[PDB]
Amino acid sequence: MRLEFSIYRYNPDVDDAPRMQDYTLEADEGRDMMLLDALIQLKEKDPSLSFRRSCREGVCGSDGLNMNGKNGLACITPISALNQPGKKIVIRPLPGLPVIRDLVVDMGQFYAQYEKIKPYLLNNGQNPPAREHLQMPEQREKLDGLYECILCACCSTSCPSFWWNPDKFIGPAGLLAAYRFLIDSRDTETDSRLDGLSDAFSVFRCHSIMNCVSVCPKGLNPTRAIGHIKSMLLQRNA
Amino acid sequence: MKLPVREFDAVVIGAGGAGMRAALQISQSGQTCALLSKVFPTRSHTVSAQGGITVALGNTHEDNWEWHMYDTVKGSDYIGDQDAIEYMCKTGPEAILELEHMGLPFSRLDDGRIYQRPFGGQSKNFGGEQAARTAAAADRTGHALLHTLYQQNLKNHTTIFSEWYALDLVKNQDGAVVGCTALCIETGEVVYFKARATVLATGGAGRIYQSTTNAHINTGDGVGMAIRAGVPVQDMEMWQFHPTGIAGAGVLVTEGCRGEGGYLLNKHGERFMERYAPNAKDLAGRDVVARSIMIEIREGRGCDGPWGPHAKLKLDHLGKEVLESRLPGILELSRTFAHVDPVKEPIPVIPTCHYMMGGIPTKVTGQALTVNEKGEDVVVPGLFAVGEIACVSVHGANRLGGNSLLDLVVFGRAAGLHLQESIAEQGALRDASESDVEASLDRLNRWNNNRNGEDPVAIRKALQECMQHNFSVFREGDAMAKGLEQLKVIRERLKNARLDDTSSEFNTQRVECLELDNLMETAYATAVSANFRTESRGAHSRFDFPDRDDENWLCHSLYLPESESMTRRSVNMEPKLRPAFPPKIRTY
Amino acid sequence: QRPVNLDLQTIRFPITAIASILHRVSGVITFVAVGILLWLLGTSLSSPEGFEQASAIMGSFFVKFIMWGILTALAYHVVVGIRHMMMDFGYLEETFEAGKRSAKISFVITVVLSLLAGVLV
Amino acid sequence: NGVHDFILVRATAIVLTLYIIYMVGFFATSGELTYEVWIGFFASAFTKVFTLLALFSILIHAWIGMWQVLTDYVKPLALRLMLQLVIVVALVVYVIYGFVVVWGV
Ligand SMILES: *Cc1cc2c(cc1C)nc1c(=O)[nH]c(=O)nc-1n2C[C@H](O)[C@H](O)[C@H](O)COP(=O)(O)OP(=O)(O)OC[C@H]1O[C@@H](n2cnc3c(N)ncnc32)[C@H](O)[C@@H]1O
Ligand code: HEM
Ligand SMILES: O=C([O-])[C@H](O)C=C([O-])O
Ligand code: SF4
Ligand code: F3S
Ligand code: FES
Ligand code: NA
Repeated sequence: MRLEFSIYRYNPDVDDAPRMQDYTLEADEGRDMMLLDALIQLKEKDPSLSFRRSCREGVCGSDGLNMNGKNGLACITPISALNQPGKKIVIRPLPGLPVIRDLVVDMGQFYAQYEKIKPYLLNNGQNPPAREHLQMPEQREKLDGLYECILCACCSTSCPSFWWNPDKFIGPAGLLAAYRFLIDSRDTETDSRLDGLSDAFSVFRCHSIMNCVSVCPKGLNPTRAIGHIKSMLLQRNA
Repeated sequence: MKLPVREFDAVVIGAGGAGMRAALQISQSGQTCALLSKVFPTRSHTVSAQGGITVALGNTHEDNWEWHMYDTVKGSDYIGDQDAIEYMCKTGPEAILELEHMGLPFSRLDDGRIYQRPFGGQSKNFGGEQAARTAAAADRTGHALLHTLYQQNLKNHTTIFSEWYALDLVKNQDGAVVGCTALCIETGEVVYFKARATVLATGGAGRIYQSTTNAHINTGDGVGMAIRAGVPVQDMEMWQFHPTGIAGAGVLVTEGCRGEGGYLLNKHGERFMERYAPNAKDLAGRDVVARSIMIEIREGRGCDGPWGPHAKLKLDHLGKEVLESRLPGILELSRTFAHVDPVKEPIPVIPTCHYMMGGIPTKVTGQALTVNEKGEDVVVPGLFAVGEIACVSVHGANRLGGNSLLDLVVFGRAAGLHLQESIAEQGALRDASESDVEASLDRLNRWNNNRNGEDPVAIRKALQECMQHNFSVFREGDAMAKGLEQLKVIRERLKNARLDDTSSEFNTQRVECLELDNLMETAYATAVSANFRTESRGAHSRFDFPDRDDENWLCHSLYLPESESMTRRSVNMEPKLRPAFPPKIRTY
Repeated sequence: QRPVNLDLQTIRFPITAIASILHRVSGVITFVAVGILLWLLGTSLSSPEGFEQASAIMGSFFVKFIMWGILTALAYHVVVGIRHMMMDFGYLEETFEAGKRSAKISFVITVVLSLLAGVLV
Repeated sequence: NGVHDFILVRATAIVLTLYIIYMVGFFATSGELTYEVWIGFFASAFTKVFTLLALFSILIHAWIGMWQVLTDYVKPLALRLMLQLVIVVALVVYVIYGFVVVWGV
């Protein structure tokens, strides 16, 4: 059984601007594969096809793509969920980011905003614990839903506010992370962190569009996290 | 010099668990340090680790680091170096608590301390009752660990050269390693990273097999590079097949499944692990569980279905609540790749190639070793290794669950803790000449020039097929001597293999071809070694020599890359703080 | 210098996203509407005869349509803004389900008011 | 700062909601729209105050709102400043014209 694809191609040494390209793949009728499987096969037929991938099990965040108009990971999107009678499967780079080559985007700003919220524990060393910091299951639960993020960039690159100000608005990804250290009971700089997010762009460009939630391959919920951050900001500056 | 030179005190090749820890530590000890990685650091295989870190924290029950030292030595089937294993187990607790202070989001006991789960090969009192010493964050521990180390490398402003692919080591006219050449993936630029210390930290090589739990990027790049630089590799025949990979998919489900109370059933619904290992049962040493499952299959007691031949791993009896909290990760993996909900039905599993016990022989300090013509160890100046690419050796012929991550942190840290002394000890190294740097690019120049040669796609598939059939869980003289012949043939094809993407901007073909050379060197040394060891020990299982032979084989095997011949190395049996554990019979 | 994929036509927009781009649009419209409304109000209060003329201006079908749209934009901005504020005070859940469900209930309440605005014209 | 904006927008919106409820009220319960019932409703102190209160609300609410829109879409500094000038002047005009219309009836 045949599958057809329309895939984004661009090579700055060869192409004038980016272009779509048709691809066919003789696929095994009985079994169902994953988009990443297809991609990998297409590369044996066309070696010049560039795209990132590693864990192939949805954990690493390497292969975020816009598939049939929506962001996701190639390694865990089944061909069956994209394929429709008489349409090509359309595959294009995550939106908003510089295209380096074919399906590979420059994740620079994505990381830059991540670095901006200071994503590491900050503990002022007072009252040091004997061994590990003691954290009750009650407190530890508050990281559940936040620490699991794989930095794949699906959410941020599907957020309009991020498109328009990719260097002032932190982005769903970033703010999820920010909250992950705002409520870690072991972090002692909550106040200091919040004073860094009080301006007009870092958090407040978020308009509750909720694209972030729908695209997250790890089913996280940046919208909610952002909401908690606003609460903290009101609690503190109002 | 007609190639850009970037000089550092240390160039760490690899930003996985061990690479990031060592970088972090080298940096904080005042030296400058470049950290190279072919993927963005948090996409390293380490992210995929699930079970946890094994370490005598003594949180779930009073524990003792010697108990852990015991389990490891026995687990290694008595070819783990006991001085190193002692350093590891003894240092462990403190070295892990360090990570918690870095913010690693461990799970928690009711009283607030770090959660530890039972895991394969864990006993109190030197072989007594079942222990629970694997520290975890659900079954995403590797994810938790890697990201924390990344964050810490951010906080600490480490120089990270993300998405540079290391081509080959550079040797000076004295034969000392003085850095490496590396290809920038984004732009295509090629650079010489000049260092007084080159730390290989490139992880494993499961991709030499047809089915592996490993990421696509685990192509034993370090092994290739070491061999090509004339540096020996050790115990390469020791490949750990994890008992429970998802059948037909190869994606791993954690041993934490059996640690939390799951067990293995065969087609007859019998829990066959009680027969094969009466004491530890489903938490026996991995090599043993792996063979058990294969015997069941190989005498028609396995199951079948869409997934193919397999054993059933039953978890449903642990309940939704426990499963969703302690093992959510495998819940998703099982539903995705097996279309099986573990809350309702058992997971179809089969042993899958998982971890490379072999690697570059090193001291506890991280310094890489070679032997002189008289068989004696000498340090390779300017070259170090940590992590899976290393063979310290703390795992000998079978690694314990949760011991790998411990290894990464302990020995990564140790490499940095001891780098300054290692550099003074080796003395100033003579400069690489311009033809010294040239030589490193030989391999890459080949591919760039070869348009009309053989299809590398075909070569790779042939290679993995050969290792799968001839060097899997069970081995025999005939299989392995034939396998090896096919490899020589495959390796000839490769010297004539063609690069079909000529381009320079983010050209992933060039990378995967360069990766293929490494798959080859690794697969090859594994084959030569498995032929060489005429006994059965730990993971290595030969029908034609079914016995462990402590008279002739209580030692390490060493592949000499220039003569392509084999030799041995002593196993260390002199710990410092307790007496050795003598080799006795190993059953679970 | 480098190209980016931002071809809006090639991207799925969920209902929550549409709801919101409409809310922004409806606000910008309402901003222009106030000036138009004010001028009308000023006419209808300046004299008995200005009012008569304002009554006449409202008689035109073309004006009645513009007026209804203006009032439909305001209705929409108001309703969806309350929805937004209800999430801001925790009355509405921030799950993607509850987002879609409230967005739809907004559209219905808006159509209802849009008709009542039609009648009132 | 941004916290301030967030609150002002939402506060004004609560005032404006009540005003719309008030105005919708009158309309949907006054049948015959005679010049006389019209001017009497709009001569009442309660109607005068609420409307100026509402105009100030629009001055603030709409200005923040428009500023957000502009700083999303209009990059070049000069052009954006110009548009903000026009917008603010327009908004001030609204309140002043409101003051001319009602304090005149
Ligand atoms: C495969 C696997 C292993 C595993 C596990 C789960 C999976 C799916 N879960 C484990 C667990 O719960 N507990 C445990 O003790 N072990 C577990 N394992 C084993 C363990 O995770 C691994 O052995 C461990 O991750 C080893 O880490 P290491 O730092 O040694 O290797 P790495 O994490 O894969 O990182 C490799 C880095 O090297 C870079 N690289 C490789 N080649 C190059 C070249 N050519 N040039 C430049 N960089 C290179 C990679 O980019 C990567 O950063
Ligand atoms: C009648 C005069 C009004 C004008 C001229 C006006 C104009 C605007 C504008 C231009 C915006 C910017 C939208 C954006 O940031 O995308 C806005 C935002 C907003 N409006 Fe209004 N509006 C008016 C009345 C109201 C009323 C009565 C409400 C009742 C809730 C309201 C609720 C909101 C809310 C909650 C926001 C911000 C939500 C967000 O930032 O996403 N508005 N308004
Ligand atoms: O089973 C695991 O979670 C993991 O596979 C553990 C080790 O040790 O590698
Ligand atoms: S929050 Fe989810 S969608 Fe966003 S970066 Fe993380 S895994 Fe990706
Ligand atoms: S998708 Fe974007 S607008 Fe906010 S709720 Fe979301 S980050
Ligand atoms: S390959 Fe790692 S998540 Fe897709
Ligand atoms: Na190893």
